[PDB]
Amino acid sequence: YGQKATSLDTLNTAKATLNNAKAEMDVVQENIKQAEIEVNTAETNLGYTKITS
Amino acid sequence: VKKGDLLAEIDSTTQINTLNTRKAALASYQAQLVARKTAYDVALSNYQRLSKL
Repeated sequence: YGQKATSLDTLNTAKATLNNAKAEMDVVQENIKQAEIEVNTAETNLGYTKITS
Repeated sequence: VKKGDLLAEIDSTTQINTLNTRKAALASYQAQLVARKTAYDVALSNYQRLSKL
């Protein structure tokens, strides 16, 4: 964009459509979490396999 | 009649009219130079950059 032309309208694509990419990846982190979590709790509702004394 | 002196005259008309003609031609050809040069300016500063990038 320092090369005079490349209209801001196509830099702005890149800016906001970088942050959207980045953030749409964060969402899939928090989802990775929630799935790891709810899976450990889904084996911790499987504590009950001897009913330990 | 001292060398190179005032002697005669004819109808110089046809000949000056065509002189004026041929100086109009030119007078437009320079006015082509105007544009057929700035077109190259717009396409020198377009290219010298686009190639660097």
